[PDB]
Amino acid sequence: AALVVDNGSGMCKAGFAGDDAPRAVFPSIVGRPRKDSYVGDEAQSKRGILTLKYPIEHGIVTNWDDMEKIWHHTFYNELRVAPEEHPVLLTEAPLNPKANREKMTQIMFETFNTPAMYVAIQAVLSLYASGRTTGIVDSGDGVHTVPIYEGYALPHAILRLDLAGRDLTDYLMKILTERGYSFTTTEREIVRDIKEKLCYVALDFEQEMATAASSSSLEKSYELDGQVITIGNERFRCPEALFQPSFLGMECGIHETTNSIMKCDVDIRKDLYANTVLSGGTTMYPGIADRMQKEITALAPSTMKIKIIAPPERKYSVWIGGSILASLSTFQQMWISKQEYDESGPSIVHRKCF
Amino acid sequence: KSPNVLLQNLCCRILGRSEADVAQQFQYAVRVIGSNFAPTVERDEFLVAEKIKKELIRQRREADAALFSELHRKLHSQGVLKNKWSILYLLLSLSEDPRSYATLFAQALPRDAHST
Amino acid sequence: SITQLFDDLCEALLPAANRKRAKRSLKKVAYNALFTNLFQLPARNKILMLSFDLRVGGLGPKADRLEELVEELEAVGSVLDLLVQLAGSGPPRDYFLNNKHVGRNVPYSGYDCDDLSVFEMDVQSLISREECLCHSMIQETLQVMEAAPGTGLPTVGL
Amino acid sequence: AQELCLYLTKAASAPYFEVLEKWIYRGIIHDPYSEFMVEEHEYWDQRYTIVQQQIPSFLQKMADKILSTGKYLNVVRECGEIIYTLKERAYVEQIEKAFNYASKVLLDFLM
Amino acid sequence: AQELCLYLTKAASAPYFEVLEKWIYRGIIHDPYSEFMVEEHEYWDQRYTIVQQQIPSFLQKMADKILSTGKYLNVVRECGEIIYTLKERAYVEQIEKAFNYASKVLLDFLM
Amino acid sequence: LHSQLQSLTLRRLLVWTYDPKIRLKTLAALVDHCQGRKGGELASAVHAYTKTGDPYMRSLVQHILSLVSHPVLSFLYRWIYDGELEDTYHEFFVASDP
Amino acid sequence: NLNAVRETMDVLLEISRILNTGLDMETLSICVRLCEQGINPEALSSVIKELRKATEALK
Amino acid sequence: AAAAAANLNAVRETMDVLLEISRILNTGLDMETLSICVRLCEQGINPEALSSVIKELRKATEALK
Repeated sequence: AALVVDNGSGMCKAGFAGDDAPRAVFPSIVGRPRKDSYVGDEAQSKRGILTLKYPIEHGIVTNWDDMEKIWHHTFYNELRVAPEEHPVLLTEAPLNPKANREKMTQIMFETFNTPAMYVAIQAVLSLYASGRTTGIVDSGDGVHTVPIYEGYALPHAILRLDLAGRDLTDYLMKILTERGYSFTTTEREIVRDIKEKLCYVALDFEQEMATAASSSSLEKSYELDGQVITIGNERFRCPEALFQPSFLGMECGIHETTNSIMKCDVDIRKDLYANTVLSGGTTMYPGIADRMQKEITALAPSTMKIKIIAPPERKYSVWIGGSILASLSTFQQMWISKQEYDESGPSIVHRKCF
Repeated sequence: KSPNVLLQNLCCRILGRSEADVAQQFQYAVRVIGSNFAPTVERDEFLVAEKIKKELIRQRREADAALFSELHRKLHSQGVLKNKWSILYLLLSLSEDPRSYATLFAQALPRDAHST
Repeated sequence: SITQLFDDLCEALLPAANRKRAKRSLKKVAYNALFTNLFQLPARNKILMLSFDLRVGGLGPKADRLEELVEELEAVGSVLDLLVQLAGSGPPRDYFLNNKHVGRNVPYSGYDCDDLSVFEMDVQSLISREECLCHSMIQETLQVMEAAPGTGLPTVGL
Repeated sequence: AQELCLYLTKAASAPYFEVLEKWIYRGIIHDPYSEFMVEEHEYWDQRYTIVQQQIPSFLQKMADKILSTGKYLNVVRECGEIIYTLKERAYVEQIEKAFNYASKVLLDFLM
Repeated sequence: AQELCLYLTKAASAPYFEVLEKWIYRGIIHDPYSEFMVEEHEYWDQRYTIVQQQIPSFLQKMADKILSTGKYLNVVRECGEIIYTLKERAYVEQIEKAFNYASKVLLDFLM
Repeated sequence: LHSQLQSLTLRRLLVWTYDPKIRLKTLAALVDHCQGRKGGELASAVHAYTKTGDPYMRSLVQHILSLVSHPVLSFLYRWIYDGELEDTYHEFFVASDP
Repeated sequence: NLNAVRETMDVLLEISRILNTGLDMETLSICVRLCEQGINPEALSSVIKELRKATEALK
Repeated sequence: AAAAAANLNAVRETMDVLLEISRILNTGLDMETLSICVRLCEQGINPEALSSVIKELRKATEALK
């Protein structure tokens, strides 16, 4: 079996190629005492006696020593396999520095002795999962609008937005506190749950605010120790920040950023408009697809055909796309083999994983 | 090519358009051509010839009636044409006079006498 | 649920009876073949080019029906563009037909002999079907009745 | 044998339903042989009278609206499509749509 | 003789596994002859009771989840595919996937 | 079978006519279980032959039921949408009183 | 709306029946809803002809 | 080779003679349209039917102009 490992800024997803879903998902954290190293859920569970590190906080690996520990954890603890016995497909963020790609390659072959490996861009895998090779795609925990044509991401048109799930969770804690409650402590986990369960994207912000101000029709209850609290306009005000970052003191929203299309050759822009795919946990808010449709339509030419694709399984579309790719007959010749690595070294990744 | 794709080139030659534009006419052309594909009269180039001469004589153009007789032989001289009756039967029908009764004169045989 | 709509498709085409690992391997053939085309003209016109080939070999009214539905399906275009691709992949009365003897105001026609000639072929195909059956029923069982002892029998193959 | 006996009655009824569309949409009764359900004579209840035998027994429900439909068309004339289907009453409804007009031209003619 | 005795039990079990898919995915128990493993009666522990003899001895592991699966479907109804394989438990797993839903519709119905 | 008599023997017939020894076993025992039943009571006594389990019989009788129960579902779709029951012979379970 | 999208789906079966496509009623609603997503139909013509091909190797 | 170039010559001849019969008869056809009507007539098609079509499409191109 080939392994598929999706390296996420907040959560890593791991499993076997061919499967419909990852076998394991865990926090991208490594902790050491304030057993010497803790990784994943355990690090989170015992965070009280540990100092936590986030080696891929914004999608890009910043500490390779701890990233190596996350991968060790992935193989031996989560999947219970020996990496030297299975090819490994890894995912990377859009605009990942070339040097990082070589580092990942060297670590897999030299540290884990993988028989074969490959690295693919997250957004590209999600597009594959939707059955397309062309389109524009990703909102996760700590961080993109990625135009893709014929399977190739267009780096010049890729845009990064340092606004994602983490920021939305903290913003919800802030407005719930302003409501009269008090969510300030690492309470952050509780609010993250409230966010994932009761939030939604309003089709029209002002109208929704007016409805919530004059009635209780949009209110939902949430039970903590038994205390039941009420969440009102906070339900949609929280994700509204994706469309209006100023609510967070940030100077463009996701609809406006999806600018990426305008940076592409005019001849493929219509293909992108007609194939705008959503992926990532932060795109799971109910109502987000219709809101994007409305907002993009307002920005694009009146004669443009706009279509937003929001797969029900988009939270794991990156991993699923990797499972699909690694299972393709034509992809087998694409793996970087240990032989090829020994022949050309780490830099082969640029040619093999273009 | 096939006659179905070839009928659509015709609708693009007469009417100046693309096949994505003109599709109501091409819907009417499949109605007529189809179900009327088989030839209904016995085929002979002799009778159709003696009617293109009789027509160019009727317009006082007796010089072109003897030129056609020299152009109709060349068609047989080269020999790349299998059905010479059809293409003449059609060229005669689309003929306009640069400037009555036809049950008296010679008409083609009906093919109903035979068990088709 | 695009990741699931390919999983339900792979179930229907699976013939009922390991049925737990074949679905895992057939989902590969679905993906191994979906990305070959992706790596590498109006819609209604493609129907007419198939409407023509209908009328040529007879069966006029059926062809006048195929165009009757695509005219009401207008008041989705990419769906009929998929059916025309699989046109040849499928598997291989009414007394108020011609019947010049019934009607309200039937027009004068004279003998046809081209409806009675395609009304004896409607019968000749019947006697030629119930004769191939008796050729495909006495053969399927005489090929087993007369052979080496224990060839067609499945219990002897154990 | 129910598709057959529907093919006969569908064809053995076109002549009858062609004298009916003349007795409802107009007042004239052709009926060369004595077969129609309404016969005429020569003060007004003896002009047209139903014959009881020659009733189709599937129009027996409306044996009085037919006779009443043409009768109104004649007291004005001298002053100055139907198909048979089984289990479907498209012709029973088609007769009521004309009798409901046959009166509205005569009743208005007297007011 | 192990391919044979698998061909019989694969065919001598289609009737039994067709009354089961009615007792789990719904609450109805047909069982015209007294053969099914669950029989009904006429305050709630005497309504449906397991019969011990008529147990397939390869579902004996889950003789209590079957009886508990349909029982929950009836206290809500009155208020308002399986194939046999050897050494493969695709049907033992298929029953747990319905009993795990049979409770989530009743337990939620009372909360 | 008659065209080959002009070769087949006794021991060759047994395999030829081993299957129509069953269909002529259900039908010849389906017309005795329903002797005096007329109307719907007959469509209810050719349905008591489906609780058999035998995949060869339950797929034969469950076809004769699909023909016998066509007239019954002809009154029903008449006595529901139009309310005009008509059966000179008393078959439908809805009996009218003049 | 579900009454409209039923009729539009019911008419579309016939034009797939006289065109002699092997698509039955279930595989049609799968493919119609999948085409309704936005996938290119030129590729779906290949997966169905291959799924039906590998299915025949079993029998 | 050669027999594939001798056929392209014997076709440009016939397509040039049929264009002469076409002008002395004053059919409105031209060299491009006439090559379509010849191909059709090779497969076997009623010239009483095909000419009704051309007499119609030319009769409708005026209502649009």
